[PDB]
Amino acid sequence: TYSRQIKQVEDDIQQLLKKINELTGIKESDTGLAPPALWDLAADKQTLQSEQPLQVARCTKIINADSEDPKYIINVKQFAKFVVDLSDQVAPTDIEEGMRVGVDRNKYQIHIPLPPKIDPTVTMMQVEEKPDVTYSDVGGCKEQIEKLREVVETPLLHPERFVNLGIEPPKGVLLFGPPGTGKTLCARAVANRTDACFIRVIGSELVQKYVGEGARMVRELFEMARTKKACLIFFDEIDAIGGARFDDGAGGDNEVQRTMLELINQLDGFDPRGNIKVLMATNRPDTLDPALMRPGRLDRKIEFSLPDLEGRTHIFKIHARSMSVERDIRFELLARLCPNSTGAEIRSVCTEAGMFAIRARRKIATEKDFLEAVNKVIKSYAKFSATPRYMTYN
Amino acid sequence: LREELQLLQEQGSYVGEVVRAMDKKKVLVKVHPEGKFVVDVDKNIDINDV
Amino acid sequence: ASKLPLVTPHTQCRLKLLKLERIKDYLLMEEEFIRNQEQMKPLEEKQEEERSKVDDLRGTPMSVGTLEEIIDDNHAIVSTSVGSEHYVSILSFVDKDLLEPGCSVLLNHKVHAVIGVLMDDTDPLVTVMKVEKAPQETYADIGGLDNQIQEIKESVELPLTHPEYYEEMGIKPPKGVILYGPPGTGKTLLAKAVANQTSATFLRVVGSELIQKYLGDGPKLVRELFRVAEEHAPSIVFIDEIDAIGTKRYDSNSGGEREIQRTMLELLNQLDGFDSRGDVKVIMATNRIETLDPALIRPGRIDRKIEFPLPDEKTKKRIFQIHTSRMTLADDVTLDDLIMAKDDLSGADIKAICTEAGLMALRERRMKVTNEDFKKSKENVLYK
Ligand SMILES: Nc1ncnc2c1ncn2[C@@H]1O[C@H](COP(=O)(O)OP(=O)(O)OP(=O)(O)O)[C@@H](O)[C@H]1O
Ligand SMILES: Nc1ncnc2c1ncn2[C@@H]1O[C@H](COP(=O)(O)OP(=O)(O)OP(=O)(O)O)[C@@H](O)[C@H]1O
Ligand SMILES: [Mg+2]
Ligand SMILES: [Mg+2]
Repeated sequence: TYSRQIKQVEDDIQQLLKKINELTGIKESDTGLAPPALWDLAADKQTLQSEQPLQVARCTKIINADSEDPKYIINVKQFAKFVVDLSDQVAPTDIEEGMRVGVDRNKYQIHIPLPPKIDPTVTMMQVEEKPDVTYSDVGGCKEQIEKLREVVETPLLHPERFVNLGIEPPKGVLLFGPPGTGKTLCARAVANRTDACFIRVIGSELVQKYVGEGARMVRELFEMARTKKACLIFFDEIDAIGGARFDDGAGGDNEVQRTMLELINQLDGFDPRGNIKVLMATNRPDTLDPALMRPGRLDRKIEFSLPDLEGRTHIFKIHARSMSVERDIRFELLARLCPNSTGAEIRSVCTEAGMFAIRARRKIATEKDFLEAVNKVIKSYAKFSATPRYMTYN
Repeated sequence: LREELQLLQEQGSYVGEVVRAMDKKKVLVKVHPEGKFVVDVDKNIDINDV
Repeated sequence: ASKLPLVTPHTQCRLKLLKLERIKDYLLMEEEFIRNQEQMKPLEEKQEEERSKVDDLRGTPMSVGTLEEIIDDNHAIVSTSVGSEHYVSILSFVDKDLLEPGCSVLLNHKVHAVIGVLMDDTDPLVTVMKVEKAPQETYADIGGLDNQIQEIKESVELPLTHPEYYEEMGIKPPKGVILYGPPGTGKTLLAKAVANQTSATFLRVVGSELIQKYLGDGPKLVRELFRVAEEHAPSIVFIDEIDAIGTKRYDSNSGGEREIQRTMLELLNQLDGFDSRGDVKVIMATNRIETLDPALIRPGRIDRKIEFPLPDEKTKKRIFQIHTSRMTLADDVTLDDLIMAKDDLSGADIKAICTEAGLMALRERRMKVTNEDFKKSKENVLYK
């Protein structure tokens, strides 16, 4: 009954929110400042205390020391180089050569060492964050999961069963098969379960414009890999980062090959990465260079093939568990109808077969809806199918 | 004529380049050789004129 | 001012009375709460006093710097525009949140300390690739197809407008949609109808301009493309004529086909990254569906494959009815003669004959279009 009475008394208090929130001070929307009620404790003290005693302390780079005396040699970004000194607040220990240090503008002396340069495009491919794919969702390839998982996490979760036995566990592993087989999806489960630094690399990101520019990204990558205690490096589509050296006449594709050779040298030869585990993934493994195929770099060579029957039925149980269906259907008939198929194709049959129930007006799909999915996805889209020339990997 | 020997002792004036203006009587100006600066305006200059 | 998200009672019930009158209670309490400050605080004004105090901290020569790292105890290494970089400190009115590596900041002139951050005026390439307004008329302009229209609404529009069906079904929408057929049959036209229809942010890029002249600039362009497409919201990415990356070779490409290949590798990632993709829809179109790599065509990267056939004559006459709608058609003409003139004419051919016949009318300053306009018009369009 109080139709306007709740309206205007609602509205003058919804406006009267703003009518005193202007009296608070939230207004004068900025160009990059902050709210007025926050920093109010750097108001009289740190305004004259983080400013008036506090310096600028320009950062530099050390060339070298010399004996018997401090007498360091500095280097800066563009300007000249100097003979410089410590402060009293620093020990002469951690002023090792090739280091960035903070330096005052007047006496030009050293205040604090700095962390080295990281080239933060390498920092961009640190994953920082984990996907949600469970090893439950990678059904059909259980022994591949186990044979991978014993290489990936068992020394990391238990570095005693390998020590007390007296073996060094293998460090390198690649994954390969036809496309859509569950390789990338299988890697997402590893990034789900693990805990160390998972630094992903997609191989096409390393193609640079300059000469040898990608190799420095490799070097910085393995440096910040060496900074951590244990680390996991992921590789994807490494056919782009190198197939093989073949060169003749006009030198083509050389810039990729120098990057691939730098990857070889960072994997083996003169002091091993130590506690760094790598993981590759490709579509066609035939093109890859045999020195890259050497163990000590690529110890495990997990195959991903098509599921026989039972892996397929298990995949139907995975992609079909979470949808409203007719109860008394069978999946075994469908796995009889899909001899050569991927889990992507099985998933597309499920996600299409729901849409067949969405076609007319129902809520739960049927066996004949599945039959409408099978001939369409398999046999109507069978013109392309993407698989057979990748079975031979050509 | 006498005033100029005093007035010519003043330092020069920079040339700049307005990118675009923003809030509270300020603009964004980048000199060719140097970097972009956030400066204010003088009172005899209008924002829409900028 | 984003006060409360629970808006669900929807009616003249009393969760609204108690709850809207509850924030109303705390706004009577808020108004008379702040009222004692302007009542009995004559010490400082604080609406501009401390604001002018901050503006007296920061100097007028506000230099613009660049971020490259952050150390948490309000000091970091920032780069000047010259290149020489410092280790200045960060103020407390700088609300450390919009600080990413590569961000534009405001420094002191004297000690170069981090005063403020700067809003970015954005890259022009986003405005280059972003479609602004609705292109043209709706699906009623199309005519004749009527099946794949249901397919495209099925994969794109109905997921947007009705996100209830897929949840009562327990299913996700189909991901990838590709279009193919003979040329000039309406592939771009249907995409214009979708760009009319949707509310998502719409992106269009020709497949020819994917290729570059420098090494890796292609895949970098792809990465920043899907960056732009992701960083908005529920969007739609359209690509036309993606066979042209494989058909023609150009001399501007310093790399060979083994750079085009690597571009297709990075794109082949970006359809199916291991990362959480998000609400990005992809619509693709070509006329040479057989040329390209089927690894890009597999389900998972492209789900729905839609062929566009040549028009049957019944549909052709409908297209004549569309493109001769608002023109002053003289009664001399017979459209059924104009149907079977070419056995395999496209939908563009009809519009070409109609527009060129109108040009033949405007040669003679008339208002209606006669039969011989069409008679020499089909000779002008078809035969050369
Ligand atoms: N064993 C499986 N169980 C469940 N789903 C699977 C399985 N194998 C593949 N899939 C489905 O196939 C899709 C493709 O997975 P993934 O990206 O790992 O393919 P891939 O083997 O890496 O080939 P590509 O390199 O072409 O991506 C996934 O979305 C996943 O849903
Ligand atoms: N079924 C149709 N009804 C009405 N007009 C049509 C039809 N098909 C094509 N057209 C006309 O043909 C013109 C070209 O359409 P469009 O470019 O979409 O075809 P296309 O197959 O995308 O061409 P291309 O193969 O060159 O990309 C459009 O402006 C449209 O008006
Ligand atoms: Mg993959
Ligand atoms: Mg077209």
